[PDB]
Amino acid sequence: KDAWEIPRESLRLEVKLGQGCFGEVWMGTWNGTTRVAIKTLKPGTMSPEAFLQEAQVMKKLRHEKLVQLYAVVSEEPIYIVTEYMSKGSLLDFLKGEMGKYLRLPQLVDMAAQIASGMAYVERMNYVHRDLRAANILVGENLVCKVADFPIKWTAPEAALYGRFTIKSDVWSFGILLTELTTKGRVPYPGMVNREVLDQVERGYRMPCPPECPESLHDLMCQCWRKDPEERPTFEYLQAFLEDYFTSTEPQYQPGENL
Amino acid sequence: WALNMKELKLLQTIGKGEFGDVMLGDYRGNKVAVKCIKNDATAQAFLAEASVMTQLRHSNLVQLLGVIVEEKGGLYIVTEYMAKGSLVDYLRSRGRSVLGGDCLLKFSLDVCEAMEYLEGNNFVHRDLAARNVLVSEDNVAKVSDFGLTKEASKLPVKWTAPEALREKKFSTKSDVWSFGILLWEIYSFGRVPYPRIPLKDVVPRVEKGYKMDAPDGCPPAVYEVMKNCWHLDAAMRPSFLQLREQLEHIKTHELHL
Repeated sequence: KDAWEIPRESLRLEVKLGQGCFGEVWMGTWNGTTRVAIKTLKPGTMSPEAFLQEAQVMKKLRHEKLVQLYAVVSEEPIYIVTEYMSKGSLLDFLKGEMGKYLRLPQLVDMAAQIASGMAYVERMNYVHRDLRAANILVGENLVCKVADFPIKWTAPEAALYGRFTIKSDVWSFGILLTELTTKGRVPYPGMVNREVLDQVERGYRMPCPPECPESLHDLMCQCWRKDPEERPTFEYLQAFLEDYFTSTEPQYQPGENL
Repeated sequence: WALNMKELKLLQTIGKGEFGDVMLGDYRGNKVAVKCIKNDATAQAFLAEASVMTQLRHSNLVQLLGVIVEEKGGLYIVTEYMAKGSLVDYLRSRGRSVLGGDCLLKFSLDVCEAMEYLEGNNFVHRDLAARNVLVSEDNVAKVSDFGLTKEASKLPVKWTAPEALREKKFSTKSDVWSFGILLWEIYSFGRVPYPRIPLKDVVPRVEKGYKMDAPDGCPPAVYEVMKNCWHLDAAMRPSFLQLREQLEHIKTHELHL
């Protein structure tokens, strides 16, 4: 193994964040200090080679807005140690106490960050395949880093024919824009999956959420173009969201909610 | 140049803009573009655009196919269909990972030749921008939207030269300025001009000598063409022929790769 490799006494599993089917996840300490997230595999679910794929990649990929792998422990029991993100998923954060205080300048900024990361993903010819708020992590200063069956966030061509591409990732970005803009809500409210597949296929598209400026929705519709070669790149997305309040809506006034 | 409405079937709306609408259509079996002009009560904007188009013939200018006048009042300009949409979108969609340097320079030369042709026929476009440049099925960029086209004499501020917004007369030199802006759009892959500045600062900053930064990964020589287009003293700006020659000098020595 690599010199990514650490002694499994340097780790110090402290507070249990959450759980799930594929092992659990903890806050903690590596070596002396350093806050850390500590992901683990349950010997029971998937093999060593399975849950050590997201280290094959998480090693090669370093970017400001992808959550950074710090070090692994390969021989089971497994422990992936990464950087700590201290407000939990985007969904919780937004959907929780602070959520209600965020307005459009803040959510647009978060979104510009996510796209900065999905544009580094882009440049490297990688493909995420499950881009949604639940898989974004948040930290101090409203920072947001990418890292780690969702039909409602997944592009038609992937949902049906299994063609995942960075453009099919852009589709979810647009769905993720609905998440930021309604502060946590499932897309396509009061629809089960068969309607979402049914209706997007007949051409339906989520409207403009409450108070959401119409320049935002246009760019969601740009992400939701049927023909995937047309949806804009994360590099376009990123810049648009970076300049939103000067180039697109420089006469924006804060409302009830956004 | 007269066409018959009975042979035109309006299929779908390609774009609903502020000064007109464009629809994909079928005329005598072939896909075609149909445009109508808004806020034109006397139809003189319509007449002016159609007329000038009957006088333009260059391989890099969207070609007029004909005119349709229904006595009821529906006025349309039928144009060749450009399958790849505006240059702006084409750039944004495919982006950096697809469009090589040759492609970008090739687009610049396409537009530049169209412009050299217009200057050579004493016309001023006054509305040159990546949005107004369309791409055909086999990647040929062509200037379009000749509404504001008139012989050497509202204008989009972010694309218009300072003297043009201020002076009542427009000239090829303002067009050259717009070309400069457009190139920036090209090498920026559709990004919008003056990214981190309020639309109310542009002209004053610009006149105070501001100039956008060379885009990411932009060839220094290409950026110098842009800059050369942005001189504050219009007369010092290059001719479109001089622009073509320099873009060709760049291509010839592969200063863009």
